Amino acid sequence: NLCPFDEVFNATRFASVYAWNRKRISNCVADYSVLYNLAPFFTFKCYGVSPTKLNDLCFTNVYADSFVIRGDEVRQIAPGQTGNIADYNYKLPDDFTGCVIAWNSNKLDSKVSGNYNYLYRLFRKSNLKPFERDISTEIYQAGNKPCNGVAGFNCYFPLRSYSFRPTYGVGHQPYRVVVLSFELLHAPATV
Amino acid sequence: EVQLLQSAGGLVQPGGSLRLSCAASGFTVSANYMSWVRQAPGKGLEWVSVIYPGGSTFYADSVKGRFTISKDNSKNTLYLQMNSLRVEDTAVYYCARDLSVAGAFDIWGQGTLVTVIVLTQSPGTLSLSPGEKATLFCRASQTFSSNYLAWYQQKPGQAPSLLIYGGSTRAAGIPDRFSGSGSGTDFTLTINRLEPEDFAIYYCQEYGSSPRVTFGQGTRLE
Ligand SMILES: *[C@@H]1O[C@H](CO)[C@@H](O)[C@H](O)[C@H]1NC(C)=O
Repeated sequence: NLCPFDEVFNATRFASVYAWNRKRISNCVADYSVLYNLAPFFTFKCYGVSPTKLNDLCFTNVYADSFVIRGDEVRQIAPGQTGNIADYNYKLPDDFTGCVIAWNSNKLDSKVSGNYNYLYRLFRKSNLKPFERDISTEIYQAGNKPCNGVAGFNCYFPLRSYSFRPTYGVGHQPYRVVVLSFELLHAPATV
Repeated sequence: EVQLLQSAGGLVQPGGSLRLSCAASGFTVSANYMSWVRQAPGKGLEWVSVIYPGGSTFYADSVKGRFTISKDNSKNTLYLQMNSLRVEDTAVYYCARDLSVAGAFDIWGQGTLVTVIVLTQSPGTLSLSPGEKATLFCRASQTFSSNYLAWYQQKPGQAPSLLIYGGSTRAAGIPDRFSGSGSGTDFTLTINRLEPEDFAIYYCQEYGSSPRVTFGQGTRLE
């Protein structure tokens, strides 16, 4: 049975950084050579295992995650390193098996007025435990005063969107990114 | 009425270590970002270090290492550890807080001097009698966003502050003289009327393009 991973890759809508889409694969077969070869996605560099050996590896289940980030953020998305988005929004637990896909679909991503549907989160009390999201609209107070849960000078609203446009410098236009993880369970591996 | 106090100095001849106590009121170091910017004597001021809430910290690209910024929530005092230095390190050191979207380097202390995308300001240095409209233009290279622009006021003997944070909406204490509007890569800084405190040096500013923040050399307006 062919897997819908190609469907997930070829998807009109990706969710923003603060809430990333997640898909799972069951009782199915996925030809990875379609990702291995040339794709409309330019970059295939990733760390999990040796990519060629993937065929003979027995694996239980597959996790699919996609989002839209910036070009420089694509550099920092890699695990084992600290960034403002990675420490606060999306953290990769080190030693994970599976790997990353990167590219720039600027043609669809860019919008004449600015595609502001994409959002990020830059205000939090502490760091983020890997593989965990906090989609909270709660008003954030940092200084001494609690603000009474209302907009104020010291406290701030943590959520705010990007600024896009059809023509822009390279590395700053939005980049659509999908990542996957591989693991083993005691159950019969349905791959 | 958030305020800031710190003190250091001396060291005409080399001293390996030096620690200045940035002590704050109205906010905590663990609350938000903390930043440092040093201004060389009669030269451009550049970014050196910012700590991120939760522990993470980045240092200046020009000189990796040899510094150590530590965040103390116990004292509410920020310290910046030195190992040892050489010449050209000397400059007035400012500790400041930033949020980079609705305010860029909003509140600064008073600072003191230790001792041992590019923005180019096309108009240059202008001297002019009071009562005439003036303009300033900031030139870039990577055609970045209007929302990432900031502009600053500096007066001799006064620690520099901000006037507009996003380049479109003026910050607290709006002047009906300055204005912010930009097209393409060049963002216009036009001035209506000249005041004695208005005759001063100004720096174009860019934030958020990278964790490191770049400044311009500055131009003299009077
Ligand atoms: C999406 O693009 C990939 C890349 O070539 C292609 O293999 C696939 O057939 C396309 N459609 C779907 C539904 O995945």
